[PDB]
Parts: sequence; C-alpha cells; structure tokens
Amino acid sequence: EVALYCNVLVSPDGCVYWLPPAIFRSSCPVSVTFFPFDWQNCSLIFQSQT
Amino acid sequence: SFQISYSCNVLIYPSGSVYWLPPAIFRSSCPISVTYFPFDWQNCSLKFSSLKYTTKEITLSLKQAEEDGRSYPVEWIIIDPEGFTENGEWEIVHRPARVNVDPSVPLDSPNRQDVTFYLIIRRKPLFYVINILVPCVLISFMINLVFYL
Amino acid sequence: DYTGHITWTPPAIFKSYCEIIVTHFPFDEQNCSMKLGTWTYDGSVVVINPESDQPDLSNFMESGEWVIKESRGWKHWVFYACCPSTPYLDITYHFVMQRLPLYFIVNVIIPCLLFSFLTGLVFYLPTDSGEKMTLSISVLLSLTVFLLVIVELIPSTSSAVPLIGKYMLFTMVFVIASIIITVIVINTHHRSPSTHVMPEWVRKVFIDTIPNIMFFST
Amino acid sequence: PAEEAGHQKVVFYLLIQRKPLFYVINIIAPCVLISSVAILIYFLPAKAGGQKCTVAINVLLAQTVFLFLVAKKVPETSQAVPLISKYLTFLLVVTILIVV
Amino acid sequence: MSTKVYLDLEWTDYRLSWDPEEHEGIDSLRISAESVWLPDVVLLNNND
Amino acid sequence: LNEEERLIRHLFEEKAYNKELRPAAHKESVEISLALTLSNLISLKEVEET
Amino acid sequence: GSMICYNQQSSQPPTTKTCSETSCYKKTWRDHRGTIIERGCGCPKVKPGIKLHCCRTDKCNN
Repeated sequence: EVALYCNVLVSPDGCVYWLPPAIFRSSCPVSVTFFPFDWQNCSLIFQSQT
Repeated sequence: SFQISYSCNVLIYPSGSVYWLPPAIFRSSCPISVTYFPFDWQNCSLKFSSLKYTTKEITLSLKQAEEDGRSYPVEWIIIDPEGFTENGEWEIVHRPARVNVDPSVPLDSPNRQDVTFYLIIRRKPLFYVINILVPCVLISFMINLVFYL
Repeated sequence: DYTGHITWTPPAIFKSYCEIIVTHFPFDEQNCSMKLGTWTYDGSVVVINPESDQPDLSNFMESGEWVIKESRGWKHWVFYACCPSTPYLDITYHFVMQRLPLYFIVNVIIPCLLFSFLTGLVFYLPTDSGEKMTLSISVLLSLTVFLLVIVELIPSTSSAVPLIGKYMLFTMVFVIASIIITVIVINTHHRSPSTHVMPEWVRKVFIDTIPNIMFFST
Repeated sequence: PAEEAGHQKVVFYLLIQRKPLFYVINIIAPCVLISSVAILIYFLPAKAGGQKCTVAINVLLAQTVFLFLVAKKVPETSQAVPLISKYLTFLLVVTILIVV
Repeated sequence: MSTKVYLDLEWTDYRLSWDPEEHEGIDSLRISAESVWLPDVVLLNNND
Repeated sequence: LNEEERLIRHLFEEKAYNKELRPAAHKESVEISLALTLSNLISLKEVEET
Repeated sequence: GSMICYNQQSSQPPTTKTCSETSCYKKTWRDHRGTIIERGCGCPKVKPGIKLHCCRTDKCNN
C-alpha cells in the first residue's frame, strides 16, 4: 500500500483525484552476466487487490 | 517487546477456567561467558511477570499436570520431542523452571514475583574447530620448523 | 456470495523453521515444510481441508538460488490419549528443493583447487634458487587470506561438516605437509661431510634403487 | 477469468544502466595493474637473487586479497557467472601459469 | 546509548480522590494509564 | 450458532461482564498457572548479547 | 512371512494391519497438549525423548 493516505480532491461532477506518495520495494530479478557493466529491467505491477 | 506476539482466542469452560496459549517471539538479554570459547556453555533465562498487577492482585505458579491421577508441577520447559528441530550450533542441556519471590523489593512492587524458564545450552564447536582452531594450531606449530632450516 | 460462501486470499510472509542438512553443501537438497492449522479450534469445531494435493505454483517467480523439484500438501489427524472424540488437524505443505551450486563452485572451490595445484609445484623448484620457502609460505598465506572469503561466504553451522569444508581442510593440511616436507628436503640439501655422515641405507635407496629408474648421474 | 480480481494490470518498466565508475576505479584497474606486474618476471634473471617466484606468488597473494574485496560486492545468484568473477578467475589462472 | 529503564512518576490528581470507608475500605486502585491524565513526560534527547 | 450466541449474550450482555475488574475479591489474589513450550531456538547473538 | 500389527492412534478404538516386517512398534511421546501413542510396523529410529517399544509377536503393540 501507499505510504501516506492524503486527502482526495472531489469535484462537482463527482470525479475524484488522489495523489498519495509511496515508498516501494519491488522485486527485480538481477541479470548478473555482465556485472558491473550490466543493465536491469525492473518492473512495477499495479493491480486491484479485490 | 514485552508482550506476546499473536493475541489468540481464549478457551473458557463451564467451570469458569480460562486457558490461553499465546505464541510469542522474544529477544532477551543473555550475558555471554567467553572464557572457554568455542567450548563454552551459556545460561540464559526468560523471566515472566506482570507489570500491571502485584503479588496482592495475582499469584504466579507453575502448571500442575497429572499422571495416573497424581498431580505434579511442570518444573521444566516443554519441548515436543517429535517436532523439535535442534539449533544449528546450540544443544540444550538443562531446562528448569522456577517460581522466584525475592523479599528485597517491597511487596507493592510488581517485580516481587516471577516465573523463570532457564536454558543452559552448550555450543557445538564443530564449525570453529574445523574452520579456525585447527588451521590456527597447525600454522602456529610450524614456527618450530625454522630450527631445522 | 449470496449462498454465504466466503473466499479470502490474504498475502503473507512466512518465516518457517526447517532442518537444514549441510552434509552435501553446496550440492545439498533440502525439504522444508509449512505446517498450518487453526490455533484455538480443534477438528471437532473447525475442519480444514486442502484445496489441492499440491500447492499452487502457477504465479511462482523463478528463484535465484534454488530449484523446487517437488511440492505436496498432507493433512494430518492427531489424537491424544486424554480425548478420543476431538482430533487436531493440520495441513503441512512441503517443498523439496535443490541448490544451484555455481556461485560456490566459482567463488570457493576453484581457488581452493588452484591452491592445491600450487602446493605440489615447490618440489620442482631447485633448492639453489633460494625460493622454495618463499613459494610454500606464500601459498599458505594466500590460503589463510582466502579463509576470510570462506568465513564470509559459507554458513556457520555446526550440525555437520560441509563437503566444501572438508575440501578446505584437506587443502590446508596439504599445504602444511608440503611446507614440512620442503623443510626436510632443504635440510637434506645442505648436509655436509663436516657435519653429517651419509648413512648406508640412504645411499642404497636414493642413489641406486630409485634413480636407476630415472635418467641422471648417481 | 473476468470475475477474478487481479488480471488487469498496469505495469511500469524501468530499464536502468549501472554506472560502473566505482568498480573501475577501486577494483578493476588496480587488479589489472597488479596482474600485469607478474608479466615482468620474464625479465628478471633465473638465478638466486632474481626473485621470480617471490614476485609471482606475491602477486597471487594480492589477487587473493582482491578476491576478498569483491567477495562482499558480487550478487549471490547462480544462473550465470559474473563478468568480474570470470575475469578474476582468469587473472588467477594466468598468475598460476606464470608461477608454473 | 541504549538503556532499559523503569520510570517513576508521582503526582496528584484531585479528581481521583474518594473516602475509603464509603467504598468498603478500598484505598488503592490500579487503573489503565490511558484512562487517567498522564504528564506528557518524554525523553527529549532520544536519538531514534 | 444458537447456543454459542446465547451463551455469549448471557455472559457478556445479560451479566454485564467487565474486563477491567479482576475475577476476585478486593483482598484476594488470582492464581495464574504458567507453562512454557519452546517451539524452536532461533539464535544466540554473542556480540549483541541477545 | 507376515504378521498382524496394531496401528491405531492413542486411545482410539483398536485397528490392525499386516506387517511384512519382523517387529511391531509402539511409540509414545508428550507434547504440550498431551500424550501421543503411534503404533505400526518395524522398529523405527526415534528422536531423543521418545519412548519406544519394539516387539516380535502378533498383536504385541498393545
């Protein structure tokens, strides 16, 4: 989950804006073949839990 | 971390008895004697008491179990023999359990009564014998070879 | 659901205790289990059943260090002598896994092999070079410094001696024996008539019995 | 399955290149230099006082110190051998051959 | 410096007084700390 | 649920259970029996003395 | 060659099975909840702290 549960901004049309900040530690499988001259392809997968 | 880890359900019975088995992960202070390292043994303790209530409010005692209709106090730490996995470096030699009441502190102190479970544990020196001690001794005894050079 | 069916799929980080057998390290196979059960409910009030015989590995990320060869889940009924009407149920999911040994092959076994190869090289170096002891003692010093690498990289468990640890101790003893034998050879090489008299058995063995096989001058 | 929860995903990718300057300055170039020292023993005399074996084996000792230095920095997976580990093993083997 | 200590805080709350003879001799109570007014005593020079 | 809910409603609503009060007279002590089961011994850290 | 062993748990109603081994075993231990008795075939190697009774007779583990 997100780090801070800030306020949402509700507009007269009912459209809700939310900008919470987050500290995320995500899983990045490190390809080690060319270490320390390597490059990595890390991923951040966001989805609904429920 | 004074408290138990998982606050599970209590079991109550028609007699009014309440049974509670909370599990806990505890980090306690065990002073280390290094005199005979790596052939040393340590004496650690787990001291359980109530900081909310005194001896006037609660009375601590060991569990009373029964064998063949005769009751006895459980004066030891219970270890399930079938399910227990021994620690990688520490063998357990003694597991006593005591109820300690010291008269030095005042009676209105919650620290007057406690139940202490002790672990006397011997180090298994195999790692240190193999990796450090034997090479150290064998290199140190080569100092006698310069007299033949 | 409208029928009262509840599905609950929470995540968790499971830190489980597992008997680790380091006898064959780094080529070891482990079998680690997760026993799950209702803590305060026995089988007579809550019945737990496994969803499948096997744990679900469909969303399993490939591990960096281990390969899971086998996985299964077993339900266990436990009865106690005091109560013969109330079982205690558990479900134990076990995983049999194999370590990938490439890291320890590259970083521990190969330098030990190279030092073991270097150990026997001092016996081709002539004593007149004045470098036999330098070579042997420096091989020992390199092994001693590599002990830092090994104490950093290898688990500190006393349940068993790792196979790689046996290789280490063998190489250490090998180098020490090389040093002792080199001291003996060097002592032999500066034996002089003013200090020593050649025994007859040394002349019988090391001059005629063996060198006749070799190609030099008695 | 449309009724299951987590199947529509928004995935953000980060393709990141490592800046290797620390490893070049502190590990790779000193190791290259110390290993190239061992090539100099072919110009020392082959007699007492030339000190070929001293130089070669002390270079190997320095390389073992470097093994300890990199041992605390390389990842510990086992699909592939790192490039730095391959190079250090190669330098070790070269020093072994120089000693031979 | 990491220490394990027991504080000892004494004060007087005039609102929590009673006559013991009107309550069957009860002269002391053990009340959860969240239920009473506490002084806001903190360690000012904590490092964490 | 019927007898379980009935018993809970009898013990905690009809009888007005108070968890803040000890189950004893004011001058009496409650006997607590304690036992310990060692599930597993994780570690003894020598430097941190723990 | 065959044998009849018992295999029930603890104080459950007795059951029996056919052991192809030359011994039947009773295995007794005590966890925090109570005493467990396991009956079966052979003479297994038990962990320390477990009572074991091996016997070479029909219906001998009870």
